[PDB]
Amino acid sequence: PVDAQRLDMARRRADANAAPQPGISGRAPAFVHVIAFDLAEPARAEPAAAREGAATALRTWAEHAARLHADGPEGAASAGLLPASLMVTIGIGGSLLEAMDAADRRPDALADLPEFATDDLRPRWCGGDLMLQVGAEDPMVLAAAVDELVAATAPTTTVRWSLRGFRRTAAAAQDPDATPRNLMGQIDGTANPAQDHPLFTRTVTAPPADDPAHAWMDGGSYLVVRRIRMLLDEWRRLDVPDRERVIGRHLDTGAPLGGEKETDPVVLTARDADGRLVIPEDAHVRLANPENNLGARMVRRGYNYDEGWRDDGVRDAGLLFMAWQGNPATGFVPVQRSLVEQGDALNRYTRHEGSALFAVPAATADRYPGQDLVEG
Amino acid sequence: PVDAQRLDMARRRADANAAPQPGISGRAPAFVHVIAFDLAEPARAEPAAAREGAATALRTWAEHAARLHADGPEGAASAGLLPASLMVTIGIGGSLLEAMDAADRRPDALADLPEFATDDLRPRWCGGDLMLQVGAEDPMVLAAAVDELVAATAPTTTVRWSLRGFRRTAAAAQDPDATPRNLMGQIDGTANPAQDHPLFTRTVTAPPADDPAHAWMDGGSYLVVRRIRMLLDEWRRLDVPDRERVIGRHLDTGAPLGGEKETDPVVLTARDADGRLVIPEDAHVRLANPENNLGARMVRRGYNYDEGWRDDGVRDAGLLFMAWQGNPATGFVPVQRSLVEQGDALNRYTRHEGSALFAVPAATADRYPGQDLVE
Ligand code: HEM
Ligand code: HEM
Repeated sequence: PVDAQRLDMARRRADANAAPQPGISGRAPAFVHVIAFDLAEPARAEPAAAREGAATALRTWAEHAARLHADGPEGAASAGLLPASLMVTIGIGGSLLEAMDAADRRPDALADLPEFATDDLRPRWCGGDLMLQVGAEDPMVLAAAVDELVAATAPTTTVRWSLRGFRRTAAAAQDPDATPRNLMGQIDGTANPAQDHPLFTRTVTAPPADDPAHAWMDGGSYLVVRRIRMLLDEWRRLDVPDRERVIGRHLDTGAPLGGEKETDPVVLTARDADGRLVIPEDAHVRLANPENNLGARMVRRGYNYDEGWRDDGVRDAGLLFMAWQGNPATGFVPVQRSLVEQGDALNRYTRHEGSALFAVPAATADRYPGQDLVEG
Repeated sequence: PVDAQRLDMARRRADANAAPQPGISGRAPAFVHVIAFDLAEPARAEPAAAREGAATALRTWAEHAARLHADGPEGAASAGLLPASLMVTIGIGGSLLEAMDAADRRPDALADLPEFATDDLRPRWCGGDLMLQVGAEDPMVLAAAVDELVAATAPTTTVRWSLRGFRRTAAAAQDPDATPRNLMGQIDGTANPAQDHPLFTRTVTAPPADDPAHAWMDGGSYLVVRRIRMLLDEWRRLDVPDRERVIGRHLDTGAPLGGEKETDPVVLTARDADGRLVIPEDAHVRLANPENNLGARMVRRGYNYDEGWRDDGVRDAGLLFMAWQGNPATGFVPVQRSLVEQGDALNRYTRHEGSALFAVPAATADRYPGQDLVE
């Protein structure tokens, strides 16, 4: 009975009608490949050519996504494989609008992210004119889809940066409904709004614009990507109770400190007999709580990444962090401000090395994502 | 019915007693992480310290391997996961013996690989004193096991290079028993000797040494690893028939050209009505055939890798090639010489960018791999 649950993600097709696009709601597949692209020159250097280039890329990816969602990848590489929940998300960067001389079409929510004091960003791992998020429950299905999509729009597009990520597969999960863990061992995702709830929808969806020139993003979502390296050598030096105090939750059960189940509320007022706070003043979940951030909320849909070791022998692995929200100004941005400015204990164990913001529009029946922008 | 088949690799434990070590025979898990290590510099520049460091690393990995095989990874990262066929292989490079001032313990089979004319090797991605091959049907189980093993022997060891690879998962396979494909779309593994038969064992197993100094490798196997980049952009320009001519087999069925089924024997004498060879004179499978190589053969147990795009724009993806044999001189080496010297049609679509040779000793009772050598 759990056996069908364990096979379900590999067996089924994704819901291609998921809003605003696939890759946000629903069960997340075990594998992801996030790819940021720039428009190639000299098309990018002339606004009319850039608009034409954007149209070409966005339409082409939308056409292939339709076929991939319905039939899977074309190649022999994916022959004999099940659909594996293959899903394609298409996004647009603020710099695309700049290249098209279309700053008047740029919603306030697409403003560049602030610099933060803890940033350790590599410029070539940041930003991008365009984005594909490709996901699947199988890495061969995924690689075939990725190669197809990237080759389809060459040479009008060029890859700027990309990163592959994973979670545990449903097939190897004792409970395929359990929330996934990250490479620090932590259950990661608990506080996300439930998939049922209207709260999920309110959290990820952009409210209608007051300016009609910005309305192409009505019903869309914004994605903030952060490539966050984990300092696992330093992390391993900590005993379990200290690791738990960095976050504010138990490692084994995922329960808040002071609680007993993963789903128990995080009680931030709880004190010991001697007056000490049970969850420390610098605990991650204390500083990230919506109540500490003017009500700010997001859906975190991240993946683990493992890129081995760098030339100095330091581990290059971490969290491919992905936050979805209707407006970064009331989602990622204030929360990240709190983590940085209020001294999140997790700061000392992490390094943000890549970053991007993308607008992910909703497209009607017979249109491609961004068609309202490019043809408007 | 096939449902249980699809779940089996994720559900089961690996056979910890597989010979000479796990990771060579048996069903291969969907994920691999190959890690090459060097002794750290305190340990390495003095033979007495190097011998101590080698014993420490090999014993520790063996102890952890036993626990991993039995109960899975310790860490919370793999909590709530099934065993996923987790398996650990431990290997030794010739350079370890040099560091230990034990060069005369190196069997002939551990001699450095030749340079080949097509080599495009980056030094940072070649060699190593020591090797771990860690495999599992799940990437989270794999990553937890890897983090445990690498941490266990730090700082006596340091990572020199590593590469992660994948195959299709059993869970997503229409037929979990079908042979896996590579990123060029080709069925890959067909001509490997069958596992339940004498030829497989003769092919992978080092025969007993003439001299006690080399007996530590009796019954072991040798791994040749090659990181082979595929020129996939160039490959895509070819139509299907021309792709098939590069290899000598059909893409859809995996049959030899001229045949109907994957398992049909290759007919290297066949010609068409024009007098044209059915399998091209430079087809990969023609040049790689044991009878073009005085009987040389090997067991190929490779994985696909995907490392995105380099700064120069090139797609960094391909085949993590892994050949197992009792002696590289009667396996990988003479075959590679043929592919290079006779102009394999596949050469122009591939670049060998990393390479290593490791000795993988036979496991015994309550000893660790290499204990015969280090003690
Ligand atoms: C490698 C870096 C990070 C790690 C390991 C991490 C880990 C965690 C963990 C274990 C939890 C508790 C379980 C849960 O509710 O999901 C959590 C909660 C949370 N994190 Fe992070 N996180 C990281 C980065 C970030 C960043 C950059 C942000 C936003 C800017 C963020 C925002 C949040 C939020 C909003 C919660 C839920 C708070 C609540 O309402 O209880 N996290 N994180
Ligand atoms: C990216 C590089 C390579 C690719 C894509 C590739 C692919 C293939 C394919 C598709 C086959 C036919 C199916 C099979 O029998 O497995 C094959 C056969 C074979 N390959 Fe390769 N190969 C590569 C590199 C090598 C290298 C470097 C060697 C040895 C030095 C090698 C040795 C062999 C052998 C011995 C066979 C079986 C020949 C026979 O007895 O029929 N391959 N390879």
